[PDB]
Amino acid sequence: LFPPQWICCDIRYLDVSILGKFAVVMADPPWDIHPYGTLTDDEMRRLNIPVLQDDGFLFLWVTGRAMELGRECLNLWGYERVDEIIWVKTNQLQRIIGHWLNHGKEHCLVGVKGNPQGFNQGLDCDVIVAEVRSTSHKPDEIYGMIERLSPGTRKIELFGRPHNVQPNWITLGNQLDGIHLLDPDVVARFKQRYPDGIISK
Amino acid sequence: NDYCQHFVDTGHRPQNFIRDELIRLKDELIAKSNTPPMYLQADIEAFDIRELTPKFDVILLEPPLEEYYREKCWTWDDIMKLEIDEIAAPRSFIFLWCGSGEGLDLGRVCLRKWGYRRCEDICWIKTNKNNPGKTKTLDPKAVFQRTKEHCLMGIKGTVVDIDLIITEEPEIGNIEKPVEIFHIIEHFCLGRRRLHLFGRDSTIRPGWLTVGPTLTNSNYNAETYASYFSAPNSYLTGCTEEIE
Ligand SMILES: CC1(C)CCN(Cc2ccc(C(=O)NC[C@]3(O)CCCN(c4cc(NCc5ccccc5)ncn4)C3)cc2)CC1
Repeated sequence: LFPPQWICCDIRYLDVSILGKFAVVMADPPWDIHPYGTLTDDEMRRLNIPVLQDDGFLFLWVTGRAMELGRECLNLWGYERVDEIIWVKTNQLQRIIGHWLNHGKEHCLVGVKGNPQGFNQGLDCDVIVAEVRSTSHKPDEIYGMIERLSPGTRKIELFGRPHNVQPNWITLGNQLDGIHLLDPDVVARFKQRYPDGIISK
Repeated sequence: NDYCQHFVDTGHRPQNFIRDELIRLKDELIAKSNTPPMYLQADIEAFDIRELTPKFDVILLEPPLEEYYREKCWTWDDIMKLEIDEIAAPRSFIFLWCGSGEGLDLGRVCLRKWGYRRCEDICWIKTNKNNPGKTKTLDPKAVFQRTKEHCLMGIKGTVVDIDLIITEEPEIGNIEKPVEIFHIIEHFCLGRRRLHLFGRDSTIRPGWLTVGPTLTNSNYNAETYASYFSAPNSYLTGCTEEIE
C-alpha cells in the first residue's frame, strides 16, 4: 500500500471501480481551453469520479473557462465546493512571476462529498507561495497540505506525471511508465478485470 | 522552503514572504478626465435601480456580506435579485466582491444572470505580518484557513496590472476593500460612467458615482450627471485628453 503506485492509462477508459475508495482525490485535467491529451467538456463530465469516494475531498485545478466548467464537473460528480486554494507563483527570490490582467496565480477548487470525519481542517491556509518549475508542474506543497489534512489515508491523483508519484498515492496518467501496483486488493481486482494487462476502450 | 509548513509551524501566512516605466502619465490622464465625485444615499433594497441613469460602463458592486462581520447584511438571495442588467450599458464591465465562501459560486451565478461572462478573478491576498498569533475562526464547511477574498470581473457586449492585491489583513470589524481595486479598474480605460454600489462616505472618489445606504449626504442629479457625458464626450475612455 504505502509506497508510490501508478497506472499508465487513458483515464477515459480505465475501469476505476477496481481502485477502491479514497480519502482525497486530486485532478489536474487537460481542459479544452486551448493539445495532445485534451479531453472535451463532455469527456470530463463523464469521468467516473463518483465511484472513487464515499466521504472526502476533491482538489481540482482550474484555469480560464475551466474555472466555471470545473465547478460544473465538481457539482455533477456529487461534490460541493467548500474552498479554493490559490498558488501565487514566484521565482527563486519570492517575486511574483486572460487578456485583461497578467496572471500571478493558479487556482485549485476544493470539493467535499459526504461528511468526512477525522480530517485536520484549518491547519493550513488557502494560499500557496511557491516557485514555478517546469511548464504545468504543480507545487509539491499541495501534497504536504493534503497529508496534514488527512494523514496516512489512501489518495488518488488523476492526470499526473512521473514526478507526481508520492507515498500513499495512486497516480493515473498516460505519460507514466507502465503499471506499478503494490496494494494487494488493487492487484487482485486489476488482474481479474484486466487478465492480459491491457486497458482498452 | 515550504511556506505552508512554515505557516503550520509559526502562524505566518505564506503571503507574508512575497517580496515586491511610467504608468503615471496615464494616471494623470485619468485624473484630468474624471467627472466630479457624485454620490447618493439610497436603500438599494427599496430603491428602483432604474432611476440611476445613464447606463454605466463600469459597475463595482460591494454588498455587505455577513462573513465580513466576525464582530443590515445582504445575502446572496438579496444580491441575485438586484436588477443590474437594467442599468448596465450593452458594452460594460462589472467587478463583484464575492468574499471567500459560497459567494465564489453564487457570484458567478449573478454574473451570468445579469448577462456577463467572467473574464478575470482578482484575489485580495491578506498578510498577517503584525499578528502571526491570531488564529482564524473557521466557517463550518471550510477545509483551510481563509486568508483571501475574490473580486470577479465580468464583461458584457463585444470587448498593465496583475490579478493579485496584497495588503495586511485589516483590523477586525473593518469591512473596507483595498483601494487598489479602483486603480486596476481605472487603468483598464473602460469608459467614464462608473457606479459603485454599496459604497460609503469613505469610498467616494473622483470619476465615480457612489450609491449606498450609509452615505450621510447626496449630490446626485441624473440630469447633471448625464451632462458630464453628453457630446462631444460620449465615448471617452477616461484615459485620453479632454476635448477642447
Ligand atoms: C500549473 C497547473 C497546476 C498544472 C497544469 N495544469 C494543466 C496541465 C498541463 C499538463 C498536464 C500533463 O502533462 N498531464 C499528463 C498527461 O499525460 C498529459 C496528456 C493528457 N493526460 C491524460 C489524458 C488521458 N486521456 C485523454 C487522451 C486524449 C487524446 C489522446 C490520448 C489520451 N488520460 C490520461 N492522461 C495527462 C496536466 C495538467 C494547469 C495548472
